[PDB]
Amino acid sequence: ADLADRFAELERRYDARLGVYVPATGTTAAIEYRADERFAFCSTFKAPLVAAVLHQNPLTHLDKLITYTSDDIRSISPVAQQHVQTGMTIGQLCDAAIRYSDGTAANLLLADLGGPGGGTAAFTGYLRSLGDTVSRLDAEESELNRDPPGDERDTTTPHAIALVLQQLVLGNALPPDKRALLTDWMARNTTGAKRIRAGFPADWKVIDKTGTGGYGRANDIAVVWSPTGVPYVVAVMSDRAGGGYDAEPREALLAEAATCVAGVLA
Repeated sequence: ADLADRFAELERRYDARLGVYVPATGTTAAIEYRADERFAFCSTFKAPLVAAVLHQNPLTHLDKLITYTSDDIRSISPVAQQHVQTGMTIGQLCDAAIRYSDGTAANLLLADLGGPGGGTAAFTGYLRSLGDTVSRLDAEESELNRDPPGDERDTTTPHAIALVLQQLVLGNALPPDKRALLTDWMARNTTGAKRIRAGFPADWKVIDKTGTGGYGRANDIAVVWSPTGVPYVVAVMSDRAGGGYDAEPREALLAEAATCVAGVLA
């Protein structure tokens, strides 16, 4: 059989474009479907963003209090908009940016990295340092990404983001103490239950970071561990460019793609 045929059937059933990459391992072949096509990051960048902040600072930095105002609340910010009067530490911002996909938290972390484009250049440079020549972040988050499909800004590929996540969570891009923080925040994400997690059996561990936007955009990037403790990186991206800027994102597409992947890996 050919797994690519089954992904193609998902595209036709959901009226969508689907991108998948699972890196090869010591025991398995790579899974790749539109893996070198660009898809919007949406909030999936927030996981490597936290890595960038961890990489460039001692862990004492997580205690630094960041203050901000109600006028700094941009895009969907479930945590930050409750803490305007207190502020939030860098560690709390990392937590919110991953686990609640918090936009303001991410924008404050980008500012913490520094420089032109409100930290977006610095973030892209971090990805370049991990061997990613493809991905780019170009703007702070002011809304969920509903920019036209033709705009390359704020895009990655399943292949590129998967290999970034591989190095961050499973490789040696971060020292163990920093790696643990990233892993735990993704492990306790609150936004991903209906995506990759929904396609893997309950005895597999799943850690993830979602993204969702206009033009039917729905993404999930994950690391999964089998019931015997073998890890795999799974990146699934999707959009519906022909359905208009307000095309509905389909979490179920990601869940079914992940089920297809689990069938290969189990």
